[PDB]
Amino acid sequence: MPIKVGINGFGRIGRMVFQALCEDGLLGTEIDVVAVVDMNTDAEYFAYQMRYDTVHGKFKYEVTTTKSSPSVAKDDTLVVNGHRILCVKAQRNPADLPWGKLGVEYVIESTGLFTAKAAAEGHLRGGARKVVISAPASGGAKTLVMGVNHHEYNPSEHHVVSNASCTTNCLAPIVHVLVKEGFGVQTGLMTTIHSYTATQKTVDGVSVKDWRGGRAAAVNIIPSTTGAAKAVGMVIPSTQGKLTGMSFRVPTPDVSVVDLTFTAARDTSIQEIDAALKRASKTYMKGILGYTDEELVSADFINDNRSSIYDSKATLQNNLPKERRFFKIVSWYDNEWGYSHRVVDLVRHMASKDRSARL
Amino acid sequence: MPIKVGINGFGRIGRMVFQALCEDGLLGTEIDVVAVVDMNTDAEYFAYQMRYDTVHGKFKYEVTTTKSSPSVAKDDTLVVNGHRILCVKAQRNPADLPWGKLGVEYVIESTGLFTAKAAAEGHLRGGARKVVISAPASGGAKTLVMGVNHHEYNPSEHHVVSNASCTTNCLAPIVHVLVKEGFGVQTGLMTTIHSYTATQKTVDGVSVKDWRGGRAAAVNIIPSTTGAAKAVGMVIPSTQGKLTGMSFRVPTPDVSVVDLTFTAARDTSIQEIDAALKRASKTYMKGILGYTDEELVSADFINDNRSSIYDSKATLQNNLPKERRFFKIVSWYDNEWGYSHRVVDLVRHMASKDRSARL
Amino acid sequence: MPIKVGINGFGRIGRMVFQALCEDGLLGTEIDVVAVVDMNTDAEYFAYQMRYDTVHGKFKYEVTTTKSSPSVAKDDTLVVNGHRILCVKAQRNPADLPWGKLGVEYVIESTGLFTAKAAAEGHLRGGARKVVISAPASGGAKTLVMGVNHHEYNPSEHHVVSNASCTTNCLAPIVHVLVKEGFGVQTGLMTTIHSYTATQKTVDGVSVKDWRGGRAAAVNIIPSTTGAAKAVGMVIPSTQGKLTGMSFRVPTPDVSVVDLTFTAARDTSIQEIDAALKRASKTYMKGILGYTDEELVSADFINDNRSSIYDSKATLQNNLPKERRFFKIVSWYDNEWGYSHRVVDLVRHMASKDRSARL
Amino acid sequence: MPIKVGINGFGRIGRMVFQALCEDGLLGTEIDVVAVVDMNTDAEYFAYQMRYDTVHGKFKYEVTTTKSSPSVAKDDTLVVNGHRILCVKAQRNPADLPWGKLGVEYVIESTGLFTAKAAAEGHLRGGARKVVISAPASGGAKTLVMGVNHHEYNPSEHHVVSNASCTTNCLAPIVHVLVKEGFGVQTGLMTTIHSYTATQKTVDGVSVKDWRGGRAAAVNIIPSTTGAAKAVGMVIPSTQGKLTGMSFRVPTPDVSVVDLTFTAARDTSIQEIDAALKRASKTYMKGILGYTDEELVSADFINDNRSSIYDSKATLQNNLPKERRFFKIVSWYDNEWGYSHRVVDLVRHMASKDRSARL
Ligand SMILES: C=CC(C)(C)c1cc2cc3c(cc2oc1=O)O[C@H](C(C)(C)O)C3
Repeated sequence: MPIKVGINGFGRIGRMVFQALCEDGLLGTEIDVVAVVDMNTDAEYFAYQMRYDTVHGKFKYEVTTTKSSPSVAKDDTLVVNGHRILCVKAQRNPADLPWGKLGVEYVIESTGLFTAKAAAEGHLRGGARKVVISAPASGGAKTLVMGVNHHEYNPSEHHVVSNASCTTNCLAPIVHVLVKEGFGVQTGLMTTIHSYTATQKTVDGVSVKDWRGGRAAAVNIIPSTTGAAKAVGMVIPSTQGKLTGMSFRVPTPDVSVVDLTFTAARDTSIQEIDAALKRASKTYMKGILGYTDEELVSADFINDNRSSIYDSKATLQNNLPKERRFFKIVSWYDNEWGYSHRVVDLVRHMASKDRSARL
Repeated sequence: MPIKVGINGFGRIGRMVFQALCEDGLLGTEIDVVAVVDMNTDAEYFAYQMRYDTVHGKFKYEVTTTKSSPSVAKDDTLVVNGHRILCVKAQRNPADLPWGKLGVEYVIESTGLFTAKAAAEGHLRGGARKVVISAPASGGAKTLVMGVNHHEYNPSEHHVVSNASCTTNCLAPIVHVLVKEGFGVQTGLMTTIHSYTATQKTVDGVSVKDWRGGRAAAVNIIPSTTGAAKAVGMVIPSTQGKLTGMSFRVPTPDVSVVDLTFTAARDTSIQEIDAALKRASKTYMKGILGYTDEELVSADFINDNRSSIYDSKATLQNNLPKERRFFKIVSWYDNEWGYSHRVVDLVRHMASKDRSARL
Repeated sequence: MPIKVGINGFGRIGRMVFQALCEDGLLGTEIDVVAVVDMNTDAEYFAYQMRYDTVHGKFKYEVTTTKSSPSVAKDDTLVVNGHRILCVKAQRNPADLPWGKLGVEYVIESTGLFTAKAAAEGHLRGGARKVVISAPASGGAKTLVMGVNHHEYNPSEHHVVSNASCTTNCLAPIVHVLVKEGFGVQTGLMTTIHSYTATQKTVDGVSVKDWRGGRAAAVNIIPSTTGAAKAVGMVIPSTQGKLTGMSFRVPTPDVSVVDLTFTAARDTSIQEIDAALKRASKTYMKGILGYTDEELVSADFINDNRSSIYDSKATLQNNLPKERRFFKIVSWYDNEWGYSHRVVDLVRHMASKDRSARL
Repeated sequence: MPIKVGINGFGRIGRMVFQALCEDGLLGTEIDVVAVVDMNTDAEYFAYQMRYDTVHGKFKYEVTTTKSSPSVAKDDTLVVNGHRILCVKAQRNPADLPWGKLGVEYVIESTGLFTAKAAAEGHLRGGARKVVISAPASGGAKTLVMGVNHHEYNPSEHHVVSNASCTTNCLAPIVHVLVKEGFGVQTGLMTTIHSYTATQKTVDGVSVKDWRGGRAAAVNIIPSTTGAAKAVGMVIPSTQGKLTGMSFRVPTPDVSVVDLTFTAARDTSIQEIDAALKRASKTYMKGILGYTDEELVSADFINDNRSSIYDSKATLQNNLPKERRFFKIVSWYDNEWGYSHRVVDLVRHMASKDRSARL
């Protein structure tokens, strides 16, 4: 019985994390998804939601439904590639979930409701050993970004952790290479051109806390403040205070792009920065940061499981002739997919390090 | 002048019924809107929502927000073109609204939660006299359709009424003319190509009772069943049981089209049908059934306030040469705008009638 | 002996034919694609275009480029899993094409500029033996639809043929089943809700031969006349003069749907038609007509290779209870994709019939 | 004293220039648009194009057509507010156009074919005295931006001029205030989030000069290099070589946004830049630069006739706290509409100076 995982919340977020783990060949062999929790109990509806994705395509594993015991009123178990996964109804308090009863040690917290560390602590109270929140968190709760600071994970200090946000997983790797290769970042402003999300609205509606955010998403360019760039200060502490940014939400189904403008801490050139991103992508950042030097458009990154894919041609063509300090770096991300794979990545690293803490 | 109306539901259909009421020029004069009820009190947000509409342009009446009470909090009063409108909060049960206090007889029920007649009766119990449900109603409730059967309204029998759906308001006028002109309708199947609405999702979401309906709205053609053709059978009783249809939700912001195929009861031609539609549009259906003989696309009907706009070119060019019974009729509708007007249109109707049943 | 194919026009439909072939593992076994002819000569552009597709995803095979001879400046040769394909420069006169010089016997003509039989006959003067026109043709070219009338191909008479259109290929199989099984078709009118195409415009532009068709495509529902349903009259002679239709162009990037309404020649029921279509898809229309009984939306048909995919839940839910004559049949098609696989299928049919016709 | 205008090209940009002129109430009054020149001469089609606009709504003037003479089969004259506009046939050479004959003094060159100053100088041989190119020009044509350097117009030396691009007209007013008010620009990088335009494709098409630019426009984010920021150097020579930028083409049909990142020449703050922007907009930039402090989205700028509308909240909320040198400025533009009114503003300014010159 390998790593024992539970997913709390089985909306699009939980769903895409599950399929990211099936995609990396982890189901039933490296990770056991014991259960999934949601307010919906219709397993046939979940199976359907898992089989067809308007942007990602067709799930490649068969998904059937069954009954945990012949008593049960209706199917409550999803069967994915042979593996039985139980559906459990959602609780107001995570401390009520039957984590312990189930044998689950790691909880992927994807509901979006238990983003504060002490709210998220409830899962450990219910029997779980570790919680990975699949969004930014508050109340402290180590924020960890794979390929950037994930070695700061300390098995019994960090029980409840944040995998950050999809925008921060795109930008952090770029900033990380800029700092690690010696260019440094004195000041930087980030603009993310963002595909719509599920908190947006088909037609102008009501969004009291974000007035622009409530307007019709598929026919507008909608500005929004965002915390992703300031959040990079948690994972790359030298940048606190030096970086902030904004989003413009645009009418594409998925795939987003970061437009980073920044002043380097030493004289350099867009060419040396471009060679360092490529070198990093092939070595220490492999699987987290890639680059393209082709003429790609957003559709071409769909299903890319890298966190950040540097656009070499867009970057080399639109920077200032012989500039030594003031540069623009363009990098893409499949806002839904790379992040999901990183959630799984973070869960495995933690497990690996946890098991190591017992050796 | 008088006529006291209160809109329950200040969401998108309520503000559009409200703006439909202002554009023409009835706020305060022949109609005085006194209060609006909604789950939010922010009056400042409400004014922002009224002022900017992605599809319909900018409201052309100035709107402000003053206080009404020292001691409660911010504002709660809309001031549109010199008229004060008060925002009250919503309550689980409709018989808590101060309709008598405020002195509102006619209530435009638009929240979507009180479609069952009995719930609509609640406003009666709150001091209001008559009620117009701005959606297809149930529990029994006279379904009136301006231009078709509205003049069936009985001030003594009908207190709670439903103005049907925007789709039924586009279909029933065409069908009315086919029946009234003696073309007859033996059998018919309608297809409505409908812009996406607010019950839809930007990305693949959760939609339990309509699996297709839960899929990503602005990148898909989404088929749906609809009761709008069956509803024509309640309003034009000779078609009862002979009509049905479906919907295809497509990625456009507003404006929909009815694609009606039908078998006439006797021998005709599309040219006689076409003449008869044009002739009624200029007469007995004038203001309700309009037509176009131009090369229009759905953006050309934005803000058209007819209920149904017959496309003569599309109908004449796409029918079988020499056919006598089997016909296709195409008609457009700004699903938002036209209907909004029809609600205010109905409201006046009854005011003109039910006065003269009290007087 | 691999049949030697040449593709005139290496625009979208030519590419998609090529992709369809590689996928079926035919390239270099049953078919040798010797050359693609187009106005552009840039093999590296062709390779870019083949690699990335915004709707169909990344091409899963490796594409590289080479030089036919060292002389040649830029690459003029596409290489796919070792299969070498010469990029030849288009000619205003197809008779100057070097088909004979290349040993090409079958030309797939997909530029849309040689759809007249007499113009496409220029390929034969160039050295080809047979031409398949990948659109509706004129001047008396035999029109063949796979699974419907393709056995009417006659090797000694039919040298330039038409594979009809994508819509004709979705519609025709439905009508064939109806007519073949004895339900029959007395009258019928089709509506296609179609994804926009390359002929359309991004913003309101110029289109003097289709006024509506020049308006902005991704924000409008755009009506258009269409010869698809009438063309069914050429492939299924008994339907001549009984069927016509129209199109509505909607803002989805790919995947379309036929909304057929018809009067059957005998008394039936929707249940009986539904059962026939499913049986036929499983047997004599296998590979041509598929069905679904799932809750699918347009994106779920992307890359479906069938010509027509009958929607059983949409058909069964939106028809008249107990009706015996007047019906609605819903069927999908990936307008691009199913049709390109049929082009390939027609070519193989033709090559087998030609081989049998000589010895 | 009305000036005599001719419009070369009556495609969308020429049409929007003529609509802007009309909207400013100039038609017949200050300006005699004598004729429009295009490959189409069907006056009925131009009437239809002008009457309906998917993005800008219905023309506010009535458009009818007539014939220059009785024989004129197809009408060839457009009539707005009883002003007659002759539709003349486009020529391969501007020098062969009949401007002297017609008495045209100013030609608005909008085809995009004659952006080379010496190609646009053909109009002069045709009988015109001045040419305004409604695009960036090459070959030494003087580039004039209203509100920034338009008083550099020199009647005796500038005969063929450029009104720059819609992007340059949005940026230059912003850089112009920074420089004029003493903040200065040491270096700047601009990103424009632009609406798709008529050069893009509905589906992946052919675009040998811009590989990315040939990809499906309404479902992609499409990077593109751009000359707009560097061109700011021709209008404010002090920024020569200090500015450059890029575009991301997104699937909105109109309205774009400039996201400028720059480093100021001396310490300042985002509050002082904001106050200067706002103050210039009420004074010397009035009508050219506007601002909003409301929660606006792109559709709220449709039909805004400014060149640049500074977004105060999006600017003030998304900069680095206490920053003295490194800032972001956000400004919107209706890319069609603002620029079209600037084309007319530039002709009326040239006419006043040429008028004053002769004295
Ligand atoms: C657009 C105008 C009005 C009358 C407001 C309107 C409302 C409306 C609401 C729903 C719908 C179709 C509709 O069509 C319309 O025309 O399908 C939905 C479900 C509930 C999925 O069946 C809910």
